[PDB]
Amino acid sequence: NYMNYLYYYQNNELKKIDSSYFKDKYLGLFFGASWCKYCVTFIDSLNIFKKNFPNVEIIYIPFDRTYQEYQSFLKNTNFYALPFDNYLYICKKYQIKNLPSFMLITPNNNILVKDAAQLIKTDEYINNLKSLIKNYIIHPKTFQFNNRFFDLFRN
Repeated sequence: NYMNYLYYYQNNELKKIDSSYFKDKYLGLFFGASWCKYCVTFIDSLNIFKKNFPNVEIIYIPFDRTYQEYQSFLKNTNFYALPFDNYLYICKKYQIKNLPSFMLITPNNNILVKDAAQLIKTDEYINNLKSLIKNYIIHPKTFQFNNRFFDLFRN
């Protein structure tokens, strides 16, 4: 069993969502931490991104020291998030240097834009990205129990 639930805040309650919800969706993997000053700044770029690409689900991959930092971060954003844990193995799989990082993922787990944090910080990208998404043709992929995250995060 791997990564059965993700989490979010709604109605002043911490809530869970079955990870099967994310099947067949484009994803934006946001690696960050509440203690990382540039990660907090990056939220402003992510919010512009989301309005222009509303079908992309933003997922917070956390590197907070404490659970209470994590809860604060989840509350102040409205993002979905992995459960609070140690995710350095995800950094290792994709050879992630620093925080913040932001990867765009297609519905079959293939990477659309690996270095998307630097792209969306140029603040002049919407037109190329829209044509990129238009021109990249996707072959769907099924996963057991409609859970894509073992393939995405583990070997």
